Amino acid sequence: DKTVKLWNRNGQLLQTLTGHSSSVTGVAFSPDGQTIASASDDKTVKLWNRNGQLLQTLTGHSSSVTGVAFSPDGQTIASASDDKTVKLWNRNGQLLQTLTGHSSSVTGVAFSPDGQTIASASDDKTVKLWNRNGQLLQTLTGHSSSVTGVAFSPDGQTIASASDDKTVKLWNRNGQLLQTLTGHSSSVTGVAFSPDGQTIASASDDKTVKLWNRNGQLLQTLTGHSSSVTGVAFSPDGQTIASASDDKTVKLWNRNGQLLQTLTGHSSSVTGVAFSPDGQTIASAS
Repeated sequence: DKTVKLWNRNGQLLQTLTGHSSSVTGVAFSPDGQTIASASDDKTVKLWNRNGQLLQTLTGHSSSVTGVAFSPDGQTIASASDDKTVKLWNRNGQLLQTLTGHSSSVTGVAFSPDGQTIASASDDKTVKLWNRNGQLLQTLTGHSSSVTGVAFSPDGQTIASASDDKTVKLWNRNGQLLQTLTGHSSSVTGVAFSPDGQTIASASDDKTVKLWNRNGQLLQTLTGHSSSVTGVAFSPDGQTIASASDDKTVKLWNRNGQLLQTLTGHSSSVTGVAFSPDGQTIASAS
């Protein structure tokens, strides 16, 4: 619906961020909690303040931007694009690096917890790992279809990837495949680690979030969305799970799988969700 919405944990809408000229595909909070970054099919990243207003527009990608992330220190923004690149930007919106190496669209991006490695997911079926000088360090091969999302474990030693092959895969930094999470019945659209590292959450077009242990065994299936689930996130305290869906909602769930809230207000599909660092604000992209 071309907006980002900001909500509290009780379901109350706080702000609507208007200005993108096409779909918003992803959202992230800065580590100080004051700035929100959004990615859009209009080929831009926008930076917004939590009071609801646009600060900056980062132009430069030549196709849709599919995801955005902040470094742990807040000083670098990473964006993924169908132009086959990841771009790294400073907080002035100046372009620092373009990471080239993927041979098709880049669908997601994440920073390692130490801020020194970037992971990218691509339709070329790979995850690539990079440093902040744009140098390619490793390619993770094994998915049999497009990779849709990527995340680092809190200790930084395990990478999780989501794929249209219906799996999540877990890897080390040397590119070794460690575990495959098999169980979704359609494409997996996103993956996240709990802050203690002991639960993995995955989102799927099968309309569920699944929760798994670190051996890749299914622990719970969260049912309730009425269309594809497009993203998932854990709150910083680990006590709340957020899911985004083509049913136009975000749902909030406790760790026991109980539905806590549905965030209703977007007028089209929700494509991503994020928690503020204090865990009290949720951002949704649509």
